Amino acid sequence: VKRQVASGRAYIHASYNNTIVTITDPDGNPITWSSGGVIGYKGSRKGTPYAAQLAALDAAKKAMAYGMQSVDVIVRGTGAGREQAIRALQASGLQVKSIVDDTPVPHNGCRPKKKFRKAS
Amino acid sequence: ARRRRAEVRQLQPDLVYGDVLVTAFINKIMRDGKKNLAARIFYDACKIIQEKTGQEPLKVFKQAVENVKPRMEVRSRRVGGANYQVPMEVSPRRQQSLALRWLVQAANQRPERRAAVRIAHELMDAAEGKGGAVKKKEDVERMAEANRAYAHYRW
Amino acid sequence: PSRKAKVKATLGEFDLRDYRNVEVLKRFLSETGKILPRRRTGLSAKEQRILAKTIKRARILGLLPFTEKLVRK
Amino acid sequence: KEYLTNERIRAKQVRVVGPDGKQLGIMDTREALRLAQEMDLDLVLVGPNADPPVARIMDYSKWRYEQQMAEKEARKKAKRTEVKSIKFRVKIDEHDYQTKLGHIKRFLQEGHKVKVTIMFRGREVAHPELGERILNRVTEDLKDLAVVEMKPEMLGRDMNMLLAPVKV
RNA sequence: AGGCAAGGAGGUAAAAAUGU
RNA sequence: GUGGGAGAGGGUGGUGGAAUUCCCGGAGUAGCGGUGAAAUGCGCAGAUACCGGGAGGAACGCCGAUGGCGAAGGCAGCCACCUGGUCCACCCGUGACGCUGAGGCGCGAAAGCGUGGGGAGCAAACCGGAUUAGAUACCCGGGUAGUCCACGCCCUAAACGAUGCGCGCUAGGUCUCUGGGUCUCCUGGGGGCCGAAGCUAACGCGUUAAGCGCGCCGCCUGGGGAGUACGGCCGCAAGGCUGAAACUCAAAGGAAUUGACGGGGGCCCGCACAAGCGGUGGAGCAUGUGGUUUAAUUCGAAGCAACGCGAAGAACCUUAC
Ligand SMILES: [Mg+2]
Ligand SMILES: [Mg+2]
Ligand SMILES: [Mg+2]
Ligand SMILES: [Mg+2]
Ligand SMILES: [Mg+2]
Ligand SMILES: [Mg+2]
Ligand SMILES: [Mg+2]
Ligand SMILES: [Mg+2]
Ligand SMILES: [Mg+2]
Ligand SMILES: [Mg+2]
Ligand SMILES: [Mg+2]
Ligand SMILES: [Mg+2]
Ligand SMILES: [Mg+2]
Ligand SMILES: [Mg+2]
Ligand SMILES: [Mg+2]
Ligand SMILES: [Mg+2]
Ligand SMILES: [Mg+2]
Ligand SMILES: [Mg+2]
Ligand SMILES: [Mg+2]
Ligand SMILES: [Mg+2]
Ligand SMILES: [Mg+2]
Ligand SMILES: [Mg+2]
Ligand SMILES: [Mg+2]
Ligand SMILES: [Mg+2]
Ligand SMILES: [Mg+2]
Ligand SMILES: [Mg+2]
Ligand SMILES: [Mg+2]
Repeated sequence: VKRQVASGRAYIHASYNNTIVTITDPDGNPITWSSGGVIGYKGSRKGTPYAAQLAALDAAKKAMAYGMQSVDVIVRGTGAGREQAIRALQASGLQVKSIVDDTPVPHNGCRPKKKFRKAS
Repeated sequence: ARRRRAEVRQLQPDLVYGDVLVTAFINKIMRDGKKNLAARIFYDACKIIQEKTGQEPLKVFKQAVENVKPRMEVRSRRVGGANYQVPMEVSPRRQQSLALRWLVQAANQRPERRAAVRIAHELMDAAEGKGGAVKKKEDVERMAEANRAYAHYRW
Repeated sequence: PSRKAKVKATLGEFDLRDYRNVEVLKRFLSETGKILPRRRTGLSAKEQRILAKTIKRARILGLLPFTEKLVRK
Repeated sequence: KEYLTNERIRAKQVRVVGPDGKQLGIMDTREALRLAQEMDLDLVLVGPNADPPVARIMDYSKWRYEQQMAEKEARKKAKRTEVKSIKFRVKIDEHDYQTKLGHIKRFLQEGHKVKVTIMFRGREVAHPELGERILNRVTEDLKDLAVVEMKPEMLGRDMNMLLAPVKV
């Protein structure tokens, strides 16, 4: 059973390990999501730019198979695939209404793991 | 190698057709600096081509070459987790050279007894779109796409 | 090295000790909900400090945003 | 490994298998698809090598997951225990030797097979008399925890034994 | 538009005991 | 004193968002996570990614500075309250009341400890996974004490400006913060940077002197022994302060200089690698060497730069055995 909308939101979560693109309704109910490992790419490639792009494309395709047309790109996390993913989405024929950043930066919140200190 | 761009040799053009590509192919064929022997081989191949798929053998050869010219090849580059096969675009002259090399390899990989014959057959195959050199090219292309991830490691 | 405008001279004469005045304070944030640095606003140090405090107060009351979704990109 | 699912299947007539093992026989592919939809599942071509291809109505993703789990289990049951190596030397003092022995013991306990090479370097002629003696001593020390898998085999600038756990 | 930089990123940087 | 500031000064009472994490609701599915690669790890009992709500701790992004405050240790959301220092202007008051300060009392990061809570993240130890010769380590996945608060103790530190405090003097330029002014320029008080004289082993310091002086305090008297013992004191403990000598070496050490080096940085280069062709390794033989043999298999050559080398001619000679 499908629901259909023609409009919505493309949440791109770009980590350095992987890029995961969830495509979801204009409110934010997950329609179809794609990832690095989703499109076969398991390992380092998972969060490579090309992989991210591929994932984005896949997600777009899936959305299109729900009649989805006009998306709202929301980018979270800086990673290799955030720009590439965006580009892919743009290419897909999916009407990207706005590309909007939403990086979840703590307002000097609680302590990172040792790796993400040193730079403190 | 370090100092300059090191120019391409302007090969003294051919005699039978007047083509530099032809000369290049002859050179590729030739081992042990025996040009006449190889030139003769090439002309035999041409003759064979004329006989068989009854067309202008130079043109056929050119077509074959075109068929095997790659656009993408995987250069080996190390970026941490040992070496990575990294896909990049191939420059025109270089690409041509590569194609020629592949063609020659295919010719001297083929079953039949005599080289000239083999070369002719290889050329024909290339023109068609099938066989050794073309297969090699296809493989290389695949390698480029099956590693397209690493593309961003443009040299 | 960025030579366009400065939010000191851009704005008219105003009170940056006034935090009810917010259409005058949204002048000093980024496209993000971020207090613009000295080289952006072009105020004196003391003045800048005062402005920052005012902005913070506004945010607490809920008149200037604390953080924003960055458009276009 | 993987199959054609619902729309991926282009062959016209297919043999329909159920969620548990419901034999529906050779039906149309379209019909099978419809059935799958009704079930809120998918028909997946489980035997493309069979009489009008054998295709199971299943949750394909679930099946895939199961397969993956099985694979993981297989590779976790492949025994993480391997070879630990402990290069000794000719002139190895007592404390250090004991430390090395302790290490070896620990490895054995963990479950590991132990490459107990003696490094040589200089003269490498009087080597077996002293090196071999040392090896023998080591073996004696580990009489209870280690059965000698091997016997001292000189290749390079060295001689290697392997050791195995006494009881598994 | 290119210039030159200012600043944010993102990729590289990560693997080394044997003598006479 | 009067007037006025600046401030992350200190305490106390509040409170505001981001984030994390968790719970619950939804929608959705095959991975996510992680890395130089991986692997454990969690995931269809539905994770991740997404929105809605709640719970909760903890920290306070941007401003932010090379800034400010404090005697240091230190101190950053914002608000309010209590309160400390401090600076300036006025020269109005007192009239030497000053400076230092052995002891003493007070403060004193972090870790630690004790009792009571709290516990989100993180995270010693610890358990996993890798890496590796090994790995008690870096790298990852978890995870306790701890970190947070309350009260009590501990007192150390690279508690460093490695610069005790005060006051006077002795070029300037400069950026800065923060006052006062008849204010594109003066004058105070901080914080930096470059420099006169001077100093300094040099490095450097240089009106914030490491300069010239003066006052008072601390301390040093070669290195290691050793911040150790022993005593004493303090602490619930860990441990702190105090603090040797026997012995032992001819030094230990500072600053810089020339090199060499670097798994520092830049600029280069070479068949260096790469692009390419051909071989070596594999055969057999030719040769030279190691080794071993032998009466002797003369003697030399040793990574590159020894090994078809001295030998551009060992049957005898050569030949040295
Ligand atoms: Mg007053
Ligand atoms: Mg849920
Ligand atoms: Mg007076
Ligand atoms: Mg009087
Ligand atoms: Mg005292
Ligand atoms: Mg503490
Ligand atoms: Mg953790
Ligand atoms: Mg371990
Ligand atoms: Mg291990
Ligand atoms: Mg850890
Ligand atoms: Mg405690
Ligand atoms: Mg303390
Ligand atoms: Mg310091
Ligand atoms: Mg300090
Ligand atoms: Mg000191
Ligand atoms: Mg004092
Ligand atoms: Mg101060
Ligand atoms: Mg000054
Ligand atoms: Mg001078
Ligand atoms: Mg100076
Ligand atoms: Mg000055
Ligand atoms: Mg001095
Ligand atoms: Mg001590
Ligand atoms: Mg005592
Ligand atoms: Mg020195
Ligand atoms: Mg090469
Ligand atoms: Mg040589």
